[PDB]
Amino acid sequence: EDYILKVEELNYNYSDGTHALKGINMNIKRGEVTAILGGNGVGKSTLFQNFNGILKPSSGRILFDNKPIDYSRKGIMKLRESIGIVFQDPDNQLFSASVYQDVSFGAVNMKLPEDEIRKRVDNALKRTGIEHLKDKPTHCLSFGQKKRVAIAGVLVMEPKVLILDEPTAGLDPMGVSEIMKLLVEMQKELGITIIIATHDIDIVPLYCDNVFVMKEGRVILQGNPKEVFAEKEVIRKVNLRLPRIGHLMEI
Repeated sequence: EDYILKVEELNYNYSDGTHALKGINMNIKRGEVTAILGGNGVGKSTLFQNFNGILKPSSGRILFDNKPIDYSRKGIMKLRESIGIVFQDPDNQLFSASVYQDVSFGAVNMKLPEDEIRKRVDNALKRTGIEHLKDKPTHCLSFGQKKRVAIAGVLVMEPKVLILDEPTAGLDPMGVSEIMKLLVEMQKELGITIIIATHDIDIVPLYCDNVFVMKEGRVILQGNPKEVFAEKEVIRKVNLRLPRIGHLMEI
C-alpha cells in the first residue's frame, strides 16, 4: 500500500535498437506528489509510456498497485482506467462542447444512475474550481481554465493516478503555483497520486514530496526536493529576508 508504482531494473530499447532507458529503479509512493525532472531528450516520455502500457519494457518490470501489469488487451484496458493523463496542450484532449458536456462525456457511457453522474461531474467541477463555467463553451476558456477542464474530465473516471505532462506549459509562474496548489488540495480530498513530468526545477519542486532527476535515460538524483535542491532552497530563503545578499549569492 506504500507504492502505487515500483519500477524494477527497467530497460527500454526502441524496435530500431536505440537504448532509451537504462537500469531504472523508481519507487513512487501512493498519495504523494512526485515529479520527474530533466530537459528534453532525457527520456521522460519513454518512461511515462511504460507506466500506462503503451510501451513494454525490454528487460525488468513495473508493479502497478502492488501487482505486475497484465499486457493482454483486457489488462491494458484495466490499467488505463486506473491512470488519468493530462496533456500539455488541453486542446489536444478537449471536445468543442460546453464544459459540462465535455467533462461528463466520460461518465455518460459507463451506465451509472443519473444522479450518480450528477454528483461525480459536479464534484469534479468543484474539485477543479470551475463550477462557474459549467455552461461555457470550452472554445471560450483561458488555457488555465481549459487545463482544469481536462483534469476534471479525468477525475470523473476516479483514476488512482494523475499524470501531468509538463503542467507549466502556457503559464506564468503564479499561473504555475495556482495549478500546483490546486493539485495539492485535490490530493488531500481525493487521495489520488500525482505524477508530474517537467523541466521546471524552480516552482514545481516546492510542491513535491519526492523528485527524480533524469539524464540520458537514467536517474542521476532522487529524493526529497528540499534535500535535492538544498542549495537553491537556501538562496530562496535569503532573498526572502535580505533581498540584496541573495543576488550576491547568485553572483
